Amino acid sequence: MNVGEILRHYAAGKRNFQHINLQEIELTNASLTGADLSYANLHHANLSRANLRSADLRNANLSHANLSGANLEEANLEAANLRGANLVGANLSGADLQEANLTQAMLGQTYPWGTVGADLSDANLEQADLAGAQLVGAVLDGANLHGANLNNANLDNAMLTRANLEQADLSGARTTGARLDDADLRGATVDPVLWRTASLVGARVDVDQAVAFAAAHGLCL
Amino acid sequence: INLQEIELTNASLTGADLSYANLHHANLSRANLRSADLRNANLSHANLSGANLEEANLEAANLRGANLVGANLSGADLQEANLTQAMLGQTYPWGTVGADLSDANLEQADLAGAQLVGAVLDGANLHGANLNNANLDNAMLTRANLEQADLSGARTTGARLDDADLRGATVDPVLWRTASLVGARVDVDQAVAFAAAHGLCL
Repeated sequence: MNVGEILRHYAAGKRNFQHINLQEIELTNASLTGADLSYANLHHANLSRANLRSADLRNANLSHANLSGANLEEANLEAANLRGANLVGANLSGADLQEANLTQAMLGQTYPWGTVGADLSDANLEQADLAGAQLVGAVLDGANLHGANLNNANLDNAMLTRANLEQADLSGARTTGARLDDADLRGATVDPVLWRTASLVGARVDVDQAVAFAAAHGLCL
Repeated sequence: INLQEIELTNASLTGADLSYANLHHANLSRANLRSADLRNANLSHANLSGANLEEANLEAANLRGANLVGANLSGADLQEANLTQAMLGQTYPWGTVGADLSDANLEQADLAGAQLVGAVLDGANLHGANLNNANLDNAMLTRANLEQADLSGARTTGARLDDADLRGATVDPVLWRTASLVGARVDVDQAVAFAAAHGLCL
């Protein structure tokens, strides 16, 4: 299936594209809201600025894809493979991404003139794998990363305020200038550097973690 | 013996056994009292500014309101002394001048309301000492034993407590945000308060 047809079928009103092969398709600025594209194959597909609001996308292959600036509001993406995808500036506000793969992925990018972060406000990221992902300046305000894997995640200038990070793995995570005000870090595994860098005014922490915060400032015990 | 109000400026009185004396308001400015037995002596409101007092046994002495600004007390036995309202330090327009209290034994001593601005208590023993509402602005309190001490209401802006030992002491949250504490030894309950002092919820 190619471009001139998948648009023709969307122009007719088809919403059932599940398991349909769509590798490397050119869909820049294409509007495809609501469409069931679950289990489909979008390996390396170009979806820059593609309006994909509330599209079913569970288990879909999206690795090494271009989704920068793409509207992904309320899209269901649980277990979808997004390894190495480009989401710099994309809006995934409130998307379901539980048990989804986001390793090596590009969510943020610092340019000389400023930082552009993808909007993940109140999004769901339970058991998600963002290991080695770059979330520079990414807006995760109010998101949920319960038990999520953030091993070696780049969180410079990220707004993780009001975030649920319980049972998360923030080891090797770069957290300079990261806002974690009123976050839930209970049970998470963070390096000592996080206690000295991320703003934690209001962060819910464990008794074990509070001491680690103190020991991270050179207090002997 | 009584020797109250006497004027011994720049006087050399080293090693003198002046125990149980009555030096109420005695001007002992710059008076060399090195290694002087002064235990249980009444020195309240006396002028001891600039006076050398190295290793002077001053235990149980009453120094309430005395002026020890710039005085040398390097290693004086002041355990269980009374030093309330004392002038141990002063911030002048050109700078702060504080008394040397290096390695001084202040065990169970009472410094309630004493002004220790810029005072050097490097490595001093202050076990169980009372520092209620004590002015510790820019005081050097490094390696100082502060076990079981009470620092409630104390002003600690710019105080250095690096390598100190605060285990057991009762301090206000403001201390955790104002004093340097690199290498300090604290409790589990204290280390949690240090985190609560910076805004973490439990």
